[PDB]
Amino acid sequence: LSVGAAAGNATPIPGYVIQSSAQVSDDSAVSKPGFPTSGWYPVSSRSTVYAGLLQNGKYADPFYSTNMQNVPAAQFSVPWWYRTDLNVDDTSSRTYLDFSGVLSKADVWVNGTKVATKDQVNGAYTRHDLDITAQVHTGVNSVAFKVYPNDPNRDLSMGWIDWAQTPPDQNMGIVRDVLVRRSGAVALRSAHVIQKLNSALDHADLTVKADVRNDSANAVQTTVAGTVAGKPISQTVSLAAKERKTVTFPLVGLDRPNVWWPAGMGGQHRYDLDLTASVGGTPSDAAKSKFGVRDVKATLNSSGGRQYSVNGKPLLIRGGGYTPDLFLRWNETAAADKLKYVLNLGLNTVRLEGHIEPDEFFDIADDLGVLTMPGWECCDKWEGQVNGEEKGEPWVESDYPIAKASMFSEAERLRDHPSVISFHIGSDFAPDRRIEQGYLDAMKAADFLLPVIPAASARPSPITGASGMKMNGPYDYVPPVYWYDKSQKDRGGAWSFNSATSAGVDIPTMDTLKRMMSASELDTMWKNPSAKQYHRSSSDTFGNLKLFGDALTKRYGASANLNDFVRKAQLSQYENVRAEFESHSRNYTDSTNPSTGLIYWMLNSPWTSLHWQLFDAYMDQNGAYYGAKKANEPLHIQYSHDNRSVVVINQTSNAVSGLTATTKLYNLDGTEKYSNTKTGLSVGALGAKATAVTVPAVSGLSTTYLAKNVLTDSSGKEVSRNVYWLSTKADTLNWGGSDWYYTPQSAFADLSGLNNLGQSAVGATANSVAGADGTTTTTVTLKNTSGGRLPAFYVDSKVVDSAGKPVLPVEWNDNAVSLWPGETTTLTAKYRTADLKGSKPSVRISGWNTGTQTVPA
Ligand SMILES: N[C@@H]1[C@@H](O)[C@H](O[C@@H]2O[C@H](CO)[C@@H](O)[C@H](O)[C@H]2N)[C@@H](CO)O[C@H]1O
Repeated sequence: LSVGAAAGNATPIPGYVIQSSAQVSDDSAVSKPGFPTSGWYPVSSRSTVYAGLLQNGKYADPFYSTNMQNVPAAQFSVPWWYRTDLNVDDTSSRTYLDFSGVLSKADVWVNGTKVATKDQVNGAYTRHDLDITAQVHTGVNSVAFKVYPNDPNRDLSMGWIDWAQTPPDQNMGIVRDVLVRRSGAVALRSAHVIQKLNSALDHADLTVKADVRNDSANAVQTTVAGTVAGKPISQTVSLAAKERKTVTFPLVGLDRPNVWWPAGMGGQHRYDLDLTASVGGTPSDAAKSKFGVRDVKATLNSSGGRQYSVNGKPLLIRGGGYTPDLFLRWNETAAADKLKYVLNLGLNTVRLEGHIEPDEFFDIADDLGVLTMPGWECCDKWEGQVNGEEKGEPWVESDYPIAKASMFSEAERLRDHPSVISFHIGSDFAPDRRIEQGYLDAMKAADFLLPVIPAASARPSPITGASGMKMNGPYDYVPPVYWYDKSQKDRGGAWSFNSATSAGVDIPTMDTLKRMMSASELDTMWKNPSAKQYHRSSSDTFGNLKLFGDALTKRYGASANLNDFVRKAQLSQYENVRAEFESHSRNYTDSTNPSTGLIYWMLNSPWTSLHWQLFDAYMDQNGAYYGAKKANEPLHIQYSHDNRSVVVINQTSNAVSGLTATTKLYNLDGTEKYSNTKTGLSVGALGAKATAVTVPAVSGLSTTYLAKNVLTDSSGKEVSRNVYWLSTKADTLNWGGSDWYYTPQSAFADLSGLNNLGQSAVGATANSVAGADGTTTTTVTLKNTSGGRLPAFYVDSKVVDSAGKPVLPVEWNDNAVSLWPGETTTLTAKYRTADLKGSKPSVRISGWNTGTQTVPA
């Protein structure tokens, strides 16, 4: 690792060699050039200690079975050393280390000199700008961090609450870049752009602000100059030695701006800011950044619910809680792939309960137009001052400055990313008056002007007041019809802002299960859902799958084997997830106590998991994935579980007309028991609704029966198809036996008729085209080819290689389809050609009642 004396440079350290402090008797030696590093582990940038060890193949894959449990934890109760060499070609310019992402705290050493202590460098989110000119010399230099162990209850850091299992190193390390910075007498820092757009959206007057710091021994004059959005800006100011000033540039108008819009509402353009700070007529430093022209409000409506709007357009928030990799392994591509999945799912937002991702994540979200909901996390140090019996230690005087500094640093990162619609200063508990003032003050200081939400629960903060959100559960199984209830003010019904709720277990696809659990573990899974699974939660509330398994047995029938359990798990996850979203969609436009947002719990998992996920750790797509995708289609037909209303949802930003909504009922022997065609439907923009018909109570329906919704646009084209499997027996709730994380059932619906649905057939043809942009698009055509009256039900197509393994990540236009005899559908799958790994592409088609076939592609 080198540096160029050219003033402006901000090169990240590309790697380190790491080792336990157990191996080091003389702290000061580690940073002296030529210190012997034999037996040290080389790790890439942004590594936890444990991620660093795995990179070196020192332990088995923790995604598989109980591998993570065989890792001795004790070795991570002492500090570890992160160490690298640093070539300096010319110490003409000053040298800085600028960084964050240290868990939990660190000593910083340069060339035998301790330049900062763990007291000065403390907290994952705190930024640090260390002037190390005094210690740097020409040639080979050395920098070493003594990173201290991490405890999320004690440290203003990251913890994993109850999502998965505790990583053995408890995430200790450096999980962001350490930047080596070079500049002259004057350092440029904190350059940003306050932007205020008018309500006609055709003018913005922009305010550029940036700090300059004179780290030389004498007074200087410095000119700060460059462009913002195609406009010259320039300011000259004076500076004493060691002095820092905030330069505020004069206002700049931008007549007709390229407004930034969420996915599906317009472009995702960003403008540039580009400043050079100069001394004696020479660049001393320089900073390039981006920003979006976009307004965002989150106001409380008349029923007391939080309501987002972007560029004056109100939106129902539809998304899921986002989590990074359990050992915080970063990969830019993987981050874009995940955000791209949000758009495949048709969601508009992700929430980050702490674990706030590096800058690139937000760059991508900005470009994709995916909205982000960052904030602090519950259930550990962050709320330890205000959460009573909940895990997390009470604050001491020294916690407050770190807390505030953390807020300032994150606000400083987030402020100019248009995808950000708010920061959450609380999650389960809102902070007290002291801590909230610190948080609000840090925001003002950074010019963070985005909505501030006191909590994701219902608890209000002293100063910002009501949240307009709720966290009543559930997080484990409830019947689909639960989601439709507005009568229980203490429950997770579709009203207000559901900031974190799901129905628990989300069994991943077979291809995934086999990679994550041994045959014996999988055997136990279906036979005894009541037993602990290492790949659910470390929490006792969610250590097992009892609640899911009783429900799955009683509703769909007892399980014969693994395949039976799994295919039943997928229909239940498809059924539940769909209902959860479709209910919130419908109740959006309700006059009184409407639904304002829904954050599914969760969008993804930190590792290979059995719950709280839409996509799994390998990017694979199951029942719950398909269920949300269906529920969130842009032009969509649904059916209400509470009252049989056939509703139509238009998520797009244009009103739409000439819509025909064909709705049919069938028994399990294929006999049509009802039919409706509503023609000339007109549904307005951005999640407006129209009823097509309320299905009447029909007699002679089989115990288990189907519903077939079809929606076509005025040019023909089938735009939405939605198939329900229902029961003349109803799911009912024993509301009185409710606990915080679910509501128990008194009655169960009977969908076991599905066990006996007669065989059908499909009916498949596929071919592929590889683009010059290194993607492949595979086109499959499905047909119900049988001569009966039975549908080809829950047909699932997967791009696979010759090994029959799924090509991932992948994005379908539609999947898990149901076709009545003679009907046809054409599907599109897009994926990177390289993920095929030289193999020829194939498609694996599997139905509930059509068996499995794979056709070439
Ligand atoms: N200890 C619970 C707390 O976990 C819960 O809030 C959410 O719970 C999810 C499931 O436990 C969890 O994954 C998420 O991180 C939490 N924000 C609250 C409120 O429902 O109650 C506490 O008793």
